[PDB]
Formats: sequence, structure tokens, C-alpha cells
Amino acid sequence: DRPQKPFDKFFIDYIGPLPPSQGYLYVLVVVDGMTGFTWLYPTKAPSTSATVKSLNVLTSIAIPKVIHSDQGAAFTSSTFAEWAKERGIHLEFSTPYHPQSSGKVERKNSDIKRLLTKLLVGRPTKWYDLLPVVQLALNNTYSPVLKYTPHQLLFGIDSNTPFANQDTLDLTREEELSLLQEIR
Amino acid sequence: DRPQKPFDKFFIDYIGPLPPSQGYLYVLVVVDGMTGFTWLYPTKAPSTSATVKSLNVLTSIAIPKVIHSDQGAAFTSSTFAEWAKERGIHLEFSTPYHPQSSGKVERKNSDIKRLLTKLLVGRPTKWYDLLPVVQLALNNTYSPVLKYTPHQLLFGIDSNTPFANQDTLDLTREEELSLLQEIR
Amino acid sequence: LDAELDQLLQGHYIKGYPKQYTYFLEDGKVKVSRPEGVKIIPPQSDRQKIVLQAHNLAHTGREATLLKIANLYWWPNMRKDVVKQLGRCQQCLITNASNKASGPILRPDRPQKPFDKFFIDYIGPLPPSQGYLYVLVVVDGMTGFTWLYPTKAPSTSATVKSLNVLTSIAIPKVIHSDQGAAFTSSTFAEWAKERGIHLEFSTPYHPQSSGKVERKNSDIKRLLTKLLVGRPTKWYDLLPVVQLALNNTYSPVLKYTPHQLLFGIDSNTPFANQDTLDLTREEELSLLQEIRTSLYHPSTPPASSRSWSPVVGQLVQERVARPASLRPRWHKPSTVLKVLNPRTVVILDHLGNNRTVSIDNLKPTSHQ
Amino acid sequence: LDAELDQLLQGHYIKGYPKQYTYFLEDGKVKVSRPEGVKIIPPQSDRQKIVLQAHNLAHTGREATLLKIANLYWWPNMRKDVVKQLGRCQQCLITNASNKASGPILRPDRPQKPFDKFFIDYIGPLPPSQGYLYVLVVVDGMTGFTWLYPTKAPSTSATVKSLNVLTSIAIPKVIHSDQGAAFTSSTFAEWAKERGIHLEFSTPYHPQSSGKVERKNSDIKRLLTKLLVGRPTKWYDLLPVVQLALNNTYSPVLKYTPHQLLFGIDSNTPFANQDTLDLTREEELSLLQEIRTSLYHPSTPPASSRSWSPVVGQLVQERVARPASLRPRWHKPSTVLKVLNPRTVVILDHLGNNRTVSIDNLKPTSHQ
DNA sequence: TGCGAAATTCCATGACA
DNA sequence: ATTGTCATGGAATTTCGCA
DNA sequence: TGCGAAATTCCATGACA
DNA sequence: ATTGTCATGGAATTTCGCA
Ligand SMILES: CN(c1c2c(c(O)c3ncccc13)C(=O)N(Cc1ccc(F)cc1)C2)S(C)(=O)=O
Ligand SMILES: CN(c1c2c(c(O)c3ncccc13)C(=O)N(Cc1ccc(F)cc1)C2)S(C)(=O)=O
Ligand SMILES: [Mg+2]
Ligand SMILES: [Mg+2]
Ligand SMILES: [Mg+2]
Ligand SMILES: [Mg+2]
Ligand SMILES: [Mg+2]
Ligand SMILES: [Mg+2]
Ligand SMILES: [N+]
Ligand SMILES: [N+]
Ligand SMILES: [Zn+2]
Ligand SMILES: [Zn+2]
Repeated sequence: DRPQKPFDKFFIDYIGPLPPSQGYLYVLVVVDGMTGFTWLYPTKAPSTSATVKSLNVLTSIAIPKVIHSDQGAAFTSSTFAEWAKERGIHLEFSTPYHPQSSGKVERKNSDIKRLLTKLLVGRPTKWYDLLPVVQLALNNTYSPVLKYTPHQLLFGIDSNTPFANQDTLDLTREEELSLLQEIR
Repeated sequence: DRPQKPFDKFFIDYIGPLPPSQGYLYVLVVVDGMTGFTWLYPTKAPSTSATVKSLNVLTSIAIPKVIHSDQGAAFTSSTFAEWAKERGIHLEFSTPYHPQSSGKVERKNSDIKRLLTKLLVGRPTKWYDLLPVVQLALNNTYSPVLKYTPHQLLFGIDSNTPFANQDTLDLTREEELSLLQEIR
Repeated sequence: LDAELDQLLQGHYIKGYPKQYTYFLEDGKVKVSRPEGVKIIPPQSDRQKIVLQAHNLAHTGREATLLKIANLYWWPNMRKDVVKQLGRCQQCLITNASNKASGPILRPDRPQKPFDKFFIDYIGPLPPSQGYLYVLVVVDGMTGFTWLYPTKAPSTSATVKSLNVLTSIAIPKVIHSDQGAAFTSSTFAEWAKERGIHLEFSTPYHPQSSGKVERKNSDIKRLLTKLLVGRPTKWYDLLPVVQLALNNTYSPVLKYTPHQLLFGIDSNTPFANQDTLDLTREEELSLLQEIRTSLYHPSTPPASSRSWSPVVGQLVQERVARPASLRPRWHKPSTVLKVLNPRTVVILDHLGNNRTVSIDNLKPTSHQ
Repeated sequence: LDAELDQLLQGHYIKGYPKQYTYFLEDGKVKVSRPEGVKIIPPQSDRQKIVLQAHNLAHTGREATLLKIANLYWWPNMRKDVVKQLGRCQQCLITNASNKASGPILRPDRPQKPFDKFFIDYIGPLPPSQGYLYVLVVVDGMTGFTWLYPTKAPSTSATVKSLNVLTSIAIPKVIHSDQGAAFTSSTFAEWAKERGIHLEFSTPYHPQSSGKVERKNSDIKRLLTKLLVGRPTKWYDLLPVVQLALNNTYSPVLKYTPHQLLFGIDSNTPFANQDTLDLTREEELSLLQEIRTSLYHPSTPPASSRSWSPVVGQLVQERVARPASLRPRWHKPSTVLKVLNPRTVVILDHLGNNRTVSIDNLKPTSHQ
């Protein structure tokens, strides 16, 4: 069996609804399985249509052999299947109610949700503009298991934006109080 | 004493009034003394102004050392003198009532008047358009005294419009009758 | 195809499949172990589709297409099949640039006599001056003697008016022009026929062919510019001065001014030459004829190391004249009917008409 | 002047008037009998006016001015006085063309790493497609990897929107652009400062300086044209295909695609290369680092036989950028303050500011 | 240890407003 | 303060397959 | 029968929409 | 059925002035 590579498998999933930001409501999350690299795309709906439009952007940069998802409606539609067939991409579904990725991906998806939650509170409506800085953060975050960031594994170089301050990622006492106020 | 050359002396004089042609009434006649080459310019008046404007055309092709004329008003004006001084052209006047040129020039000026008279009758108002064909005729007319046309003496080559039919130049019986009818 | 690859698998020799490599089967596919790695040998009947798929990714040329194919496949003489497809891709043929230069320029003989050939052209639009916007420029081929006429438009009517004045002096055998609207109208053709003047046209979109007058345009504009420095661009009243100034300027290579070539003697202008003061006009016209024939004439420059020259029956393509945004710069391939000279040809378009065309507006179709 | 010519007439030797010729008087004027004929020797104090009158007839250069003067006059070292006037004629200096070529081009080192340097530029206007008219093109210096963004204008705002999306992937050290309005605005400068990105500008009116992206523009347009043949020019929906097509096209000289230089491995595209299937990612990134450093790099071409190279303190002239009809193509002479490299300099204009300028937009002032 | 042919490399040409 | 580039397809050169 | 310097010729460069 | 041209100013080459 051959070693694991970038573009071998992309793991996709939606996050949201979120509070509106420039008319956007969801984030399509794409994680490269081998490297842990994250691409985020803001959408208005978890539809096949928004998924196709967003993946068209990413797949005009690099095409995965396999896309892995849960059995979200957007991903099990025959339109999405057509889309993937057209591009020679194999689709792969986790069984209903039993989501499985890899340790690396799971932990990454975790960081994504926590980091999102953190920076939204205070400014729950300004997340669209922050998506770039979020991805840089995620992709320049050191992997305990491998000696390298996703940036490094993807491009084979150090980055020009290293994130040396490995951040708290936890909500400070104020933010817990603020987050429970916005939910009122 | 040095031999005679083109541009040594231009002989100028006006012919007219003539019947109107495209608003024109006179012909300024310029004859190169050495070669017998003729330039004709249609004018609206025998003024210094029309003379200057016409000679500006010719003198942007070649400048005579000496211009010879009678004591026409247009040629004795101080404006015309200024004009000639500006261009380093010497002015030369025949004494009043006693016009003198050369044999060659005299005969040329004769041909000009006769040829004009001939072609005007029948179409006394269409002479403006004929001035070009007139000059070609004159300048491709063989000189009995020299073995050459003015064209040949000026450019040193045969022309592409030779006038082999040395024309009658005299008015036929019809034209004498027609010319005495237009004068009625 | 399938038969050939069969005999191959059972260890026999097929021409162009080198014997020293082992050809095996794996996943229903014929393979071979080559120095760079294991490549699939597809059946002949599959090869054209492969080459085409590779080529179409980005419509790449020989090597960039080959490098895609070689990633997966091997078969005998791959580039032969690549080149075959390139020669049939209409899109590549009409979009790509040429990489072969034209053969060296001709230096046509100087017209033998003043008035043998006029070159005429328009300059403009210039800034409005007394209502005028253009200049008709007439240059005598032999002498370089030039006449200038201000016009309001580059029109036949203004061309005819101007040339009626000029041809009062002499009538030229031939007038050479480019294919400007003013020169190609039937009115202008009539005007010339009436006078026994032959009209001669440059090949289309090839201003070098009017080089004689074009080059004079340069000097005309250069002098006007210098005289207009720090003044409003009131050029109308300067045309005459410029005409006279240039007609009396020396060509350092000839040692003569256009005026001297035309008349054999300076008129009353500044710094007039006096060397023939003691000659008779006839002796002077004698020396002029001698001077006219002995003028320096340039020769055809060396060809560039990768020029092409047209051959009868060759496929060549005419450059599109005014190509629209995102449209090909070349017409479809057409054939050389006649080679008029090494820089000028007649082609059949494919519709098709005869066109006389400059080699500079042609590329030789690639891949035959 | 008059004293010198006096001693001359009475048969004495004055330096630079060769003794073997007889100098006489005639019509109040000093003369001399030279092989070509009898010429007037004017007094020194008259010579500048003569040279100037000759020169001004048509603002002629060295020989064509000399040939007029020699028609009437002789004196020692005439061309020295001719050249003196040419060097002082403001009109000739700012109107004439140069006849010295630039020194050979530099081939700057390829950026060492992906993201070290971006080259960005706009293409357009294109035919309207979904309301869009332009394309922002971003090319990574090291890899040639390219990103395309359709815009409605070549504006800072659209540049910033597009680059916020791009820099989601990585942030580049330097962004090199030309002096297009979108890149030179203070808004764009702020945007870059906010991100620690250094902005680097081409010298003005010198697109070769953005050669990396410019050259990619060519391929982008060439591919779009081929895909649009016999269809309406609906290019918007093709940008993505073109991006992917080109990023995965081989450079025949490098033997690598921009994608391979960026990632060290093909993604799931057609004809993907498989040579590193058995390597670990780490072994693969190891081979990539080696491949990146060993890429072919071109060298500075030979100089042309009549090039000039800038020297500190030299008088040079900047080409006028958009010269009006019948106006000079050159600015007044200015001085080379610093030679940044053999093809780039800083000049003081004469007003004057410091300008960093390409040698291609300079000529060396003639006659010193 | 050398031949004919295929493969690879060379590189001038031209186009990026 | 900054700097040309590189796909292209014939030709020139090297390598391959075989002996 | 040869030297230094001036004169002349050579010719690449660029621009004619 | 038509076809590049030539002013320009440094450099290269020839000629001049003298011996
Ligand atoms: C725009 N073109 C035209 C040009 C000229 C015309 O006079 C034209 N008259 C009519 C129609 C089109 C004309 C002209 O003077 N040019 C300048 C020039 C001169 C010499 C060169 F070597 C290069 C360029 C281009 S073209 C021939 O299609 O390219
Ligand atoms: C009209 N100019 C401009 C050009 C380009 C720009 O992108 C410009 N952006 C902004 C402003 C002016 C721009 C550009 O792509 N060019 C094409 C090109 C490319 C490479 C070459 F070697 C030659 C020509 C010219 S310019 C630089 O003044 O001449
Ligand atoms: Mg889901
Ligand atoms: Mg009178
Ligand atoms: Mg024209
Ligand atoms: Mg023209
Ligand atoms: Mg630009
Ligand atoms: Mg550009
Ligand atoms: N010829
Ligand atoms: N460099
Ligand atoms: Zn193609
Ligand atoms: Zn001047």
C-alpha cells in the first residue's frame, strides 16, 4: 500500500446556520486528509447548488481523488453525484448517525468550530471578513503528531505568516458571559 | 560672364480680366527665362495680395534670383518689395510703356495669350479646369531656336506627355464667328 | 491494435517495440517496464483519442502535449502521433503565433527618371489648422522631391484637386499608393486613366511597400514638430516652408538634395551650390544624367537564421487584419498559387479568391 | 576673426590654415582656392551665425548641415563648430530619435520560494461577460502558479476583494506590479501594510518589468481564444478551466508544471504524474526542494553592437509618455544621479524630481 | 564501437494593452 | 526606489537499439 | 613613406497611423 | 496583381598636411 498524499481525500462538511454576515449563513469546510489543510467557503444555504459553486472554486486549484462527507442532503443528491462523476472524483459517505474521518481531521474540525465560536462572539456578524485570517491561523498551526503545519506539508516551505502565539482557543470569563447574553 | 540658367530670372505678368471661372478672373503668368517653362496661377485680382499668395506656391518649389515685370501696381507696391527682399529675390522693372523681356519670353507670352484665347472660345467660363493642360502643352512645345522643350531643359529628361501634334493655334472660321458672337 | 499487442505479450517481436523490454499484463491492460517506470501501452485504435485528450487540456504544442501523455503511456513514435494532431487542430493553427521570420526585404531599383513613379500617402489627422486636418504627401521615386497639400479629409476628391495642381508641372508614368480609401475608389481610377497614369497598389496592410513616402512622412513630422516647439500647433502656414526645407536638404549618403536630383542646379535658396556656374545648361544636364545613374543603391540584407520563403502550393495563412478581442490572429490555411517575388505572393483563400499579399502578413502552416 | 585673417592674407602661417593653399581677397571677402573650388573664409566671429543658419534650414544633423556650409565656405575644423551647435539646439535634442540601443536585458533570479513574490496585472477590457470586463491575474514568481479573478473594473477595490480571497491560502512576501491606477492608490498601499506585504513597482511605462505576469497574460488570452473559436465570447465561465488548464501545463524547458512546482505532486487531473507514488510525503517534499533549486535559469543576452550603458552624471533624456500630435517624443536633458543596475537608473529631471526609470525609456543626450 | 533513427535539447520568433 | 519571459516547432545534437 | 589628426564613410537604430 | 527607406551621430577607415 502507497503512502498518504495531499489531494488523496478531501473531507467536506457544513457549519451553520450562523448569524448573517454579508448575506452569508454557512461555511463549507474542506480539509485535506493527509496535510490537514483547510479551505473555507461562505454560503447562503447547505444546498447542492452552493456546494457545487464553492467546490468549483477549489477544484479549479486542485482536484481530490475522493471527497468524504456525511449523508447531508446537499452531498447525496444526484446533481452532486453528476458533478463528481464529471470530474473523476469518487464520492464517499460515512454511515448515517456515525460520522468518521481520521484523528487528524476530527481534531481539525474541532479546532475550526472552537476558533469560529471564539472570534464570532463580540462580533457575530463580522465573520465573513475574518474567514481569511481564520484559514491562515488553522493552516499555520503546528501538528503535535507530525512535526509540521498544514502549510508546510502542502507547499514544502515555511510560511510568511507563522502563528507563534499558540492561542488559548478557550472563551475567557467575559466571553462566556457575552455568549450567554447574545443567546438571550 | 556665366551661362544662362533656370531660376536666374522669372518673368511675371497678369492676363485678364477674363470671364469668371470658379470665381477667378486673372492668370498670373510666370516664365522661366532660360528654359521658357511656364507656371500659371488663377487669381481674383491683379493685386499684390493675390500675387504674393500665388508666388508663395511657386517659391515653395523654386526661388528665382530675379523677378522681372512691368510697372503693374501689384508689382511696384512696397509690400511686394518687402516680400521679395525677405526672400533674397531682386526685383527688376521694364520702363513704363516699354515692355522688354527676351525673344524667347516674348514668343512664349504670345503663345500663352493665343492658346488661352483659342480654348476659352466655345467654353469661356471653363478655363480654370484647363490651366493644367495648357501648361503641359506650353512646356512640352518644341523650341525652334533650341533643340528642346522647356520640360527637357528644366528636368533634363523626355516627358511622359509629349505634344506631337504641333497645333494650329489659329482660330478656325467657326471660332472667329463664335468669338465675335460672345463679344456681342 | 489488439492483435499486435497479443503477439507482443506471447514474447514475439513486433517492429518498433524494442525486444529488450518485458511486456506484461496487469488490470486488463498491456504494460511495459521502461527506464522511467511502468507505462501502459494502449492499442493503436485508442492512441488518437489519448493524444487528443492530452492536447485539448490546454491546446499545448509538441513537447507539452507529449509530457502529459508520457506520464501514463508509452508506444512507438509518440511524437509522430502528437504532431499529426497538431496539424489537424484548427484552433491551434489559427490562434498560435509563427516562429519563423520572413525572408530578407527586397530593395527595389530606384525609378530611373524623375516622374517615372510617384509614391503618395496621407498623414493625419493632425491638430486642426485653418480647418485642415490632413496632408497629402507626394514623393517622386527617383529624386525624393516632395509636394505637400493640406486637406480636410483623406478623400479622393481632395486627392484629385491636389494632383490636378501637381500634374500641371509633369504627368508621372506610375502612381504607387497603399490601399487607403482615397486611392482605391473608382473615381480615382478614372482620374488616372484619363491621364494615362498607371495606378500601382501596395499589398494590403503593409506600409513598408509605400516606404519611399512613409519615410518622408517621418521627416515631415519631425521638422514640423521642431518648428512648433513652444508654439501652438498651427502647421498649415508651415507646409510650404517644410516642403522647400526638405526638398533642399542633403542626403548624406547620396551627397545630393532632392532639388538637385530634379533640376541639376540649386535655385535661389540659402547656401546654394555653385559648382556648375561655368557649365552650359547642356553640360550641366549632361552631368546630371551621369549623377542620376551612379547613385548608391542598397542590397538585400542577410536572411535571419530562421526565415521562410514561399513555394508554390505551400499551405500558408494570412494574418487577420483587425482581429476582434479574443479571436484568432490568423485566417484558415490557404495555398500559394504564384510566387511573384520572394516577398510577395498570390494565394487562394479557400472560399476563395486570389489575393496578392505580402509575405509579412503570412505564416507557413505548421506541421504541413 | 579679422586680425587672424589679416596675418593670413600677408602670407604668414596661422595654425590650422594649411600653408600650401593661396589665400586671397575678392569683393571685400577673404577667399581660398581648395580642390573642390573657391570658398569664402569667414571671420571667426561670423562662423557661429553661419553654422546656425545652415542648421536651421531643416534642423539637419552633422553631415547634412556641413554639406550646406561647404557650398560657400571653408574654415578649420568645420564639423567641430557644427557639432557644437547640434549639442545646443534644444529642438533637435528633444525631437530626434536615438540611434543607440539599450544594453542587454537582465534576467533577475527566480524567486527562491513559492510566495516569495507575486506578479499581478490586469487584462482588459474584454467583451462583456456576465457584467465582467477585466481579469486580475496573479502569478507566483517561483512556480508560475496563476490565479485568475474576473472584475468589472481594474480598480483597487476589486483588487483588494480578490486578494483577500487569494491570501486565505498564503500571504506573499512581496507583490510586484506595474503603475496601473489600482496598484498605486494609497488604499492598496494600506491593504498591503496591514498584512506585512511589501509592494514593489515596475519603472514607469516598462511592461517588460512585469514580464512574469505579462507573459502569462499571453497564454491566458491564447487559450481563451482557442476555446471560444466559433462561439460567442462568453469567457467568464472559462476562467476557472483556463486557470486549471495552465497551472497544469508543462513548461518544456523546465519539465515541470506550475502545479508540480507548487505542491510537488499532481492532483486528480488528467494524465497525472505518478513517479513519486512510493515516496513518503516527506521524501517527496525533499525531492521537491531539490527540483526547485536546480531549475534552468537564463543568462543576460549579448549586447547589441551599438548599445549604451548609463554612467553617473551623464546627460540622458526620458521619453515623453503620451506625446501629443506634432510634439517632441523626448523630455529636456536630465542627469543620472544613481545607476541602480545596468538597466535601471535614478535621474534628476531639471525641475526637478528624482525618478526611477528604465534605461529603455532613456536616450543618452547627443553631442554631450 | 559504429550505424540509422528516435528522442531530446536548442533556440529564434513573437506577443503579453 | 529596481530588473523581461516562455510556448512554440523545425534543426542540431544526443541517445537508443542493435550488432 | 610614415605619422597624428581631420575628413569622410560606414552602418545600426528607429520611425513613417 | 507586386517589392522598405533613409536621417542620424559615434566608430572605423581613409585622406590630408607635412616631412
Ligand atoms: C494602419 N496602417 C496604415 C499605416 C499607414 C498608412 O499610411 C495607412 N494608410 C491607409 C490605411 C492604413 C495605413 C502608415 O503610414 N503606417 C505607418 C508605418 C509606415 C512604415 C512602416 F514601416 C510602419 C508603419 C501604418 S496599416 C498599413 O494597416 O498597418
Ligand atoms: C500601455 N502600457 C501598459 C501595458 C500593459 C499594462 O499591463 C499596463 N498596465 C497599466 C498601465 C499601462 C500598461 C501591458 O500589459 N502591455 C503589454 C506588454 C507586455 C509586455 C511587453 F513586453 C510589451 C507590452 C503594455 S505601457 C506599460 O504604458 O506601454
Ligand atoms: Mg453535514
Ligand atoms: Mg502687367
Ligand atoms: Mg496611407
Ligand atoms: Mg503612411
Ligand atoms: Mg497593467
Ligand atoms: Mg499587462
Ligand atoms: N526592381
Ligand atoms: N537578481
Ligand atoms: Zn489545439
Ligand atoms: Zn535643430
